[PDB]
Amino acid sequence: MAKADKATAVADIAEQFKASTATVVTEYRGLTVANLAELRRALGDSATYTVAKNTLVKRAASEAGIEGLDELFAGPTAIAFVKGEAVDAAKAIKKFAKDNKALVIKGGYMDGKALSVADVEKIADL
Amino acid sequence: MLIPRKVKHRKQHHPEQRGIASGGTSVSFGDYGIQALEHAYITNRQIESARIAINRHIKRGGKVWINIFPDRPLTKKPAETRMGSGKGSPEWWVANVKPGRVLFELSYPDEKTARDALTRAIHKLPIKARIVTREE
Amino acid sequence: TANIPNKLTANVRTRTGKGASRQARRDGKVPAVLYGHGTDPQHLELNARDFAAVLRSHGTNAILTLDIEGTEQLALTKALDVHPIRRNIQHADLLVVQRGEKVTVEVTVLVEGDATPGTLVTQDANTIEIEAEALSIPEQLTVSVEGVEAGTQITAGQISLPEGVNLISDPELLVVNVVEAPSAEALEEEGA
Amino acid sequence: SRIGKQPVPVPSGVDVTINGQNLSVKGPKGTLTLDVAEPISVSRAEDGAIVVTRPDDERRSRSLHGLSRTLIANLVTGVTEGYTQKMEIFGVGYRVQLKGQNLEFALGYSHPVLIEAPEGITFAVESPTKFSVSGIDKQKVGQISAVIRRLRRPDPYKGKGVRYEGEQIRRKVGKT
Amino acid sequence: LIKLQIQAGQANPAPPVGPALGQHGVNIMEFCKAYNAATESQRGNVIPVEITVYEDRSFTFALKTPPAAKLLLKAAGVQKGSGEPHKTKVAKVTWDQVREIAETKKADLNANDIDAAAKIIAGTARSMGITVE
Amino acid sequence: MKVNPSVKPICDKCRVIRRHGRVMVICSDPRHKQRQG
RNA sequence: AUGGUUUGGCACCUCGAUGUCGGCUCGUCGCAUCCUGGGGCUGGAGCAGGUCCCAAGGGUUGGGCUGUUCGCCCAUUAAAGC
RNA sequence: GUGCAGUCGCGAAGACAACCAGGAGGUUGGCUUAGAAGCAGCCACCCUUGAAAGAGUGCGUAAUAGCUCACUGGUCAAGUGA
Repeated sequence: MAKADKATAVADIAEQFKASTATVVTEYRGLTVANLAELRRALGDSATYTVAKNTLVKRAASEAGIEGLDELFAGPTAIAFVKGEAVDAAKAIKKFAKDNKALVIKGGYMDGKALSVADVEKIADL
Repeated sequence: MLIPRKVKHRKQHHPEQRGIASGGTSVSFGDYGIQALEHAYITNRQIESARIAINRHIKRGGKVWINIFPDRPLTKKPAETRMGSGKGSPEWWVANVKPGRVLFELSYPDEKTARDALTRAIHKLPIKARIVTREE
Repeated sequence: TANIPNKLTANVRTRTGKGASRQARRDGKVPAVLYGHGTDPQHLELNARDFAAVLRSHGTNAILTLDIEGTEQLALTKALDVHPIRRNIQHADLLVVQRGEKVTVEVTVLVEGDATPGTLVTQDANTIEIEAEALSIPEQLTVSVEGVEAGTQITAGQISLPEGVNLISDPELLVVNVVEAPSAEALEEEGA
Repeated sequence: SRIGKQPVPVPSGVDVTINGQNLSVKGPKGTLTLDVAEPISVSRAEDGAIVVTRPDDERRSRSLHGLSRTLIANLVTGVTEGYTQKMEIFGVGYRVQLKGQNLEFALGYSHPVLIEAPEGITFAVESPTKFSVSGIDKQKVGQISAVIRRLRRPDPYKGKGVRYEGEQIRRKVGKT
Repeated sequence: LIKLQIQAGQANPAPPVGPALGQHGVNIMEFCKAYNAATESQRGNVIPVEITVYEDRSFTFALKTPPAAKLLLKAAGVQKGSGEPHKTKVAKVTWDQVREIAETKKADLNANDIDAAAKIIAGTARSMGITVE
Repeated sequence: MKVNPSVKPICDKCRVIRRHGRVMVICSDPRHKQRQG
């Protein structure tokens, strides 16, 4: 991963996020690619599921209001963008979480605010 | 086993081993080459054993160029003979090699196999040699 | 292709000869001479490390702007003398050139691409002749071999050259030759 | 170096006495003595820990630094926790029963073998085919555990003999 | 778990379908007949199988789409693929044949749309040297 | 334990070390284990 | 490449003399080890091997044939070393 | 093994070792053979989910199974490779 590649990865993540209404932070340690592929299938219809480096997102977060998620990057980082709709992936990630239980939703971000595990679960229902 | 088809004189003085090579010091045909570093008569068989060694490792692809040709004969008197009574009959053909001379040149797609193959050829030559590529 | 001259500092030589030149090399300086259309041979000593650095980056045909005792002269590396074993630079010939002058020099050729699987690519000629303006000299030329099949000869005339560049060498030179890959039956035959 | 550049934490119950290059540590499990090399200076931080320092950066100081630090941590850990090496025996008719401070092995020899416990080491047998050896010195614990391991020649075919619990021994197949 | 490919018209015990799963300790006679019923409903192509086994030696088998190489071989009419791919080419294939195979593989592939599935079959066709058109 | 003037890392797990001024090769596989002498 | 024992090359000491092959008697030294002693690896299950490393303390048979060294053969032996 | 010097690669966008997780679908790629499934051998050496997964660096199996690795992300905290 060259320095130019590291920089352009920030730009694409920022470009992806800018049109993304909300973000969800989740933990993926211990999930096979096949099951991850089903989550990609459960999310790729409308949303976008990604895993990126902690500091790569950090620089890709200083632009917009995801500067407030710096404390949610401690540990494995899996981020879900919702370019289509708002809560569609929120149900899917919780349902996938209940299916595997090796996944922990670290937190979420929507409309300029950061929320905890219970709160994003509340917005998952709403 | 390379020998000249015919030679004007069959018994010759021993080629002298002084100096360093003036011509043929740079790889011209292939992409890698073996450069000598010490003076020694590279005989007829050593070339054959080395050339076979290159072909075995590179298998199918690639081409090998042998810039050294053994056309200088060497003689030996028949075994169990006192000295005198003329010069012995020619026995083996050698090619005089000076430091800087490029013996073999090998062309192959990937570098790693090509360098390994040329390394095996070096172990079949009496001289200390090094592998040299084409660019500066 | 317009390139910026490389700056070097050169000083004249008090004593010339194999005694002095050997000592100068031992000091890390490479003796050189400078002649040109001005008809004025000058004996200079360049620093070996910086001269090596210029050549490594800008190729063997590097355009120079020497500083000979406070005077700036534009010079071109006509030729070099590399010891066969030590691979040093024993001596360099520098030719003065004015901007806008046609100079005939040799540039290298690189083959870039991916040949067909059943193909061995052979480069017969390393360098080709070129006439170009002193500052418009290309550092190297490229030849592309992708999807080429059978025995196809890429001759000198087929190469594409930058604007203002002429092919002094005749086009008939066969710079690149592509042939069918030899088989183990063919390898164990030649040389016997 | 990196190992030597890490201060040695001393828990509250552990006493540390320094006399120049001589070091002695006293704790609940017993008393130990150590000496450090000339190039390294050993001093005590007022926090209650151990710090080792090397003056220069040649082989001797760099190599001795990592050793000297990790020698103390083993010294301090021995007098607070101690070291217990767990073993287990494989084979048919292979028995172990303890006699006093000595340990006896029935390894299929025509006679039974007996091992005496030196000072500062104790043997505690749990089952006939599983036991343990405990002591203060990591080297002495590992040393006697080595000698016990040499009682029977390695057996790649059936695996009979003494073993460590986590040990994985290679096995081949005796067919013909 | 164990992976095997068994021809549609036969389910006899064989060293490929014997000690391969016999060493795991699973019943064989039941497996041959149950697989036979499904593969003779198809009756057409050799069907890969993946036997999923639990700790109680109970086994659940997975029956998926036929191999792409065998699908392409039968879609081309040739019996054996090219032994020298991309230099000597046995047969020619059309896009509609590729797409129907890709649609067949779509239930077995990790692709998203038919276009991605078609390229996957195109990659498989290149593997044994079947030119695509 | 092969004793040869030339010792090389036969396999990838093989490690080249030096004990008491003599070069060895230590590997998990005992066949690969050799020593310069 | 080692060794200098084999067949040679050289002709330097000895032709106003350095007795030359086998056998006997008597030894002494080297280790490039035949047995005995200690190990590694084995396509080492056990018995028995194969190869390599260390080791020179002791031991290393009697006969048929030939002037024989050498060799083949008969009986043993832990071994019938160079 | 070490002393000196010079290039080049990576590195606080946390380099290297270690520790945690993942290392996939087509697929047992074609030919080849009893077999040959990434791991006798030959040909090509792709596409897809994607962070990253090679027509697979090794071990293991008759062939599968299995252990791995290449490679990716997480903790760590200044250097680490040729």
